[PDB]
Amino acid sequence: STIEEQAKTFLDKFNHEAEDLFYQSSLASWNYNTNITEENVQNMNNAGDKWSAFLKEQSTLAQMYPLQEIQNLTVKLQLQALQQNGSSVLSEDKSKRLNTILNTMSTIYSTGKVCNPDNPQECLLLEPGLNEIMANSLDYNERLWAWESWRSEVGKQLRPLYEEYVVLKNEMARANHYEDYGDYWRGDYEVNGVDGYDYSRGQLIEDVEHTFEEIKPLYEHLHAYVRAKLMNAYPSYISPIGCLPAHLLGDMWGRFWTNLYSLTVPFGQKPNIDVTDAMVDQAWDAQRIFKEAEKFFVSVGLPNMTQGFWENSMLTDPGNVQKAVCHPTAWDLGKGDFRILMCTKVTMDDFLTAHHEMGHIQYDMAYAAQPFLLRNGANEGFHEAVGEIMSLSAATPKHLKSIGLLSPDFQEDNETEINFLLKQALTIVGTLPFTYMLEKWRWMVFKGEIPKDQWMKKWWEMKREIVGVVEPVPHDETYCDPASLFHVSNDYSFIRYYTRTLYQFQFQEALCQAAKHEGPLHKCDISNSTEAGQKLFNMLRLGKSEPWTLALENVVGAKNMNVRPLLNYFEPLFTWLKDQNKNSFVGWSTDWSPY
Amino acid sequence: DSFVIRGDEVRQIAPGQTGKIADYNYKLPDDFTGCVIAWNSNNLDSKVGGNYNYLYRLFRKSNLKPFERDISTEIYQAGSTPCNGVEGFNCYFPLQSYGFQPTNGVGYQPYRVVVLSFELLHAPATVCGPKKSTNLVKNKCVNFNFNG
Ligand SMILES: *[C@@H]1O[C@H](CO)[C@@H](O[C@@H]2O[C@H](CO)[C@@H](O)[C@H](O)[C@H]2NC(C)=O)[C@H](O)[C@H]1NC(C)=O
Ligand SMILES: *[C@@H]1O[C@H](CO)[C@@H](O[C@@H]2O[C@H](CO)[C@@H](O)[C@H](O)[C@H]2NC(C)=O)[C@H](O)[C@H]1NC(C)=O
Ligand SMILES: *[C@@H]1O[C@H](CO)[C@@H](O)[C@H](O)[C@H]1NC(C)=O
Ligand SMILES: *[C@@H]1O[C@H](CO)[C@@H](O)[C@H](O)[C@H]1NC(C)=O
Ligand SMILES: *[C@@H]1O[C@H](CO)[C@@H](O)[C@H](O)[C@H]1NC(C)=O
Ligand SMILES: *[C@@H]1O[C@H](CO)[C@@H](O)[C@H](O)[C@H]1NC(C)=O
Repeated sequence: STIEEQAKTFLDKFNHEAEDLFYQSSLASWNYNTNITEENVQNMNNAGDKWSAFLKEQSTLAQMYPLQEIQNLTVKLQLQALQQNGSSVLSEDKSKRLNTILNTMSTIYSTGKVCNPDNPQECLLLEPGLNEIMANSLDYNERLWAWESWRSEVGKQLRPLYEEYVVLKNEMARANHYEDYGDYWRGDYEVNGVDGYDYSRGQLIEDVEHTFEEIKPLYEHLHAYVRAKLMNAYPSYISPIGCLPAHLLGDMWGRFWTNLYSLTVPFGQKPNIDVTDAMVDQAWDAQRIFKEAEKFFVSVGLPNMTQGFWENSMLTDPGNVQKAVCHPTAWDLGKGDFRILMCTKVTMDDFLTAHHEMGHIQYDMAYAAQPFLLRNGANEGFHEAVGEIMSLSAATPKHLKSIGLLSPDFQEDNETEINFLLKQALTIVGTLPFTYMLEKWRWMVFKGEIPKDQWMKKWWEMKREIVGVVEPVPHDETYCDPASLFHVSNDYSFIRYYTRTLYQFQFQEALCQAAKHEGPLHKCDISNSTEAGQKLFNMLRLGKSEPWTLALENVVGAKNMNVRPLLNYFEPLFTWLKDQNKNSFVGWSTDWSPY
Repeated sequence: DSFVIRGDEVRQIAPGQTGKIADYNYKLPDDFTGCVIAWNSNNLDSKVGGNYNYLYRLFRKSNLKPFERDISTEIYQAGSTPCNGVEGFNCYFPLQSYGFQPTNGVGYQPYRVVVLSFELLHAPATVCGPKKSTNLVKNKCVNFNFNG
């Protein structure tokens, strides 16, 4: 008779119908990805349209239920997650215009070509040409030309599209009782109705700024070291006082500094830990890789894999007759079925990727004990963190020598340790200031603190002040440089990467402290630690039913994210960088420019 | 009592258990004397495209009594608004169909479960156990037992 009973009945009906509907949709998507043809695409499109129509109908039906009269936290969270009427509050014409803008931006970013000025008969594409030039090429002029072409041929075409997209998103957010679109994105981190575990929206920004201010010295030392190393390859291109150029960061946008490992290697006389030869001489295969991963996961304390996972997944390339996408993705069918789509080859990188995918599948099976609206992680960065902690624990030399890949007589030299720490730094922390700057710029452009005639101006100001990157040539208001990224041109959040970067180190420190292991954090192994496995499963079981702060306090002991694990993980690397930067000038100055 | 149930709810058919099936579909008494038998039937009750031939009562106004059937198809009135034999707001159908696909893992596969209920009354015992028989022996002092 009460509203709560009707809400529970509606939630049961939804968990009955939408479960099977999403299961059929995921089966269609799996048949399309594992078999590209003209019928699977139509089946997947029909399934997606039916699923979207069903979600719209269920949301319009649930909107007639008040949220203030519900006293159950689970029912309230499910109703809040179900009543998300984002793309339906605006007018039909405005919605069609926003969809057209999204589609044309996606087509411009994907189908974006640029031709050489001296060879008009052959043009260069993004993936084969631009990434190759920004990664494996060392010529200053070639990289500068490629960066300028990528920022001009695509950036200028997206200026009015982005100017209309930001306004449409702000209007949609104001229609959904939000302040701005950045506020709508931060609302995913908002949790209410629990005493002591509440988390506002500005508190997220405050915590991110505090963590960035605490991690600033390590990034400054790393940037100084990278600049000192790059001054050798570029004698008259980079100054020892100014910031690094934008097209000399090993990436099209300067996000990841992994490609700069060949130039910033601490000790080039000792090669990195590579077990590829030891893996190919022992007659390994993808099946053996997944078996060893399952053995590791069951030694940690997690259950085995389902029989369907072994009798239905495609762990190897089918061949040339059947076409499939070779992108590692974790598939959650919903009805107790879990598969992995990955063209797994014999490689240590593929080994870590398989461990990451198996950790994703383990998290899926862990939260599968909850309703459909709750079958998800506590936040948009928990899944990636749980995968990355396993990928890091599997890449330790102790685990490699215990499996059988690394020889037991191999000694642990500190030079290889410093090289591995520098690689991990360049691949993890190198994108944290860029992520923070991009997220703050998007938040301030959605809230309205940045005038329309100062977008790129303030963007470059922040990229030179906050980050150690300076633009080579001046770009006026027509070169929309920020819109040249995939996550910004396809309506995807970016703070999730910073959150998962914090969460992975927090989880690593927690599981290493619970494993009764002493020494460095990067050389910590949790393979035969059942206590850490149980403590992690206690958090993976909560899923989305409990707030993320409670899950954190259950897994690490704190209700707020901290950057101290990240600093403790690179403490020997921090000491080495401080010892190697005695004569170098730590920091950067915003007055220098390559103009 | 033979019926098909989902794998993740097999243990609900037991004395002193609750849930959705043990309350709205089939309930056993607390003093039930018998054996519960179940086996996997994924090779027969599952077909490609979805086997929607089996249904279950999801909504009901009250719990069922031990050994009681309910074949009613009345629309479950979940609210104060009277349902005029049609579905809608606070008007849901009580019977819902199962989704049986051959790619489902353990828990969602169909499990055929039968219930053998033993009843003892004042009537003479008609069903007993198979009485074993031994070989004969002659010219030896041996105890015997034929009928009584
Ligand atoms: C919200 O409703 C759920 C039911 O959907 C409650 O979960 C029940 O909790 C009790 C006590 O822990 C269990 O005995 C039941 O089996 C649970 N029902 C399930 C799992 O379906 C939950 O407790 C309610 N929330 C609050 C705060 O009372
Ligand atoms: C975790 O426990 C397993 C099982 O006890 C260990 O595997 C054994 O390691 C010893 C030491 O080299 C070998 O002699 C045994 O043959 C291994 N067992 C098997 C079945 O192969 C393992 O070393 C422990 N540590 C880790 C990190 O896995
Ligand atoms: C992939 O799809 C084609 C077209 O329907 C079909 O002929 C082929 O058998 C499929 N391959 C597999 C492995 O199912
Ligand atoms: C969207 O949902 C909110 C509550 O979640 C509601 O107030 C609003 O009216 C809905 N929009 C429309 C167009 O009905
Ligand atoms: C996983 O499988 C191994 C051997 O196949 C077995 O020893 C272990 O008990 C299993 N773990 C389970 C079922 O949780
Ligand atoms: C590595 O260890 C050796 C021997 O202990 C020492 O001489 C060397 O200075 C160490 N290097 C670093 C970077 O700590």
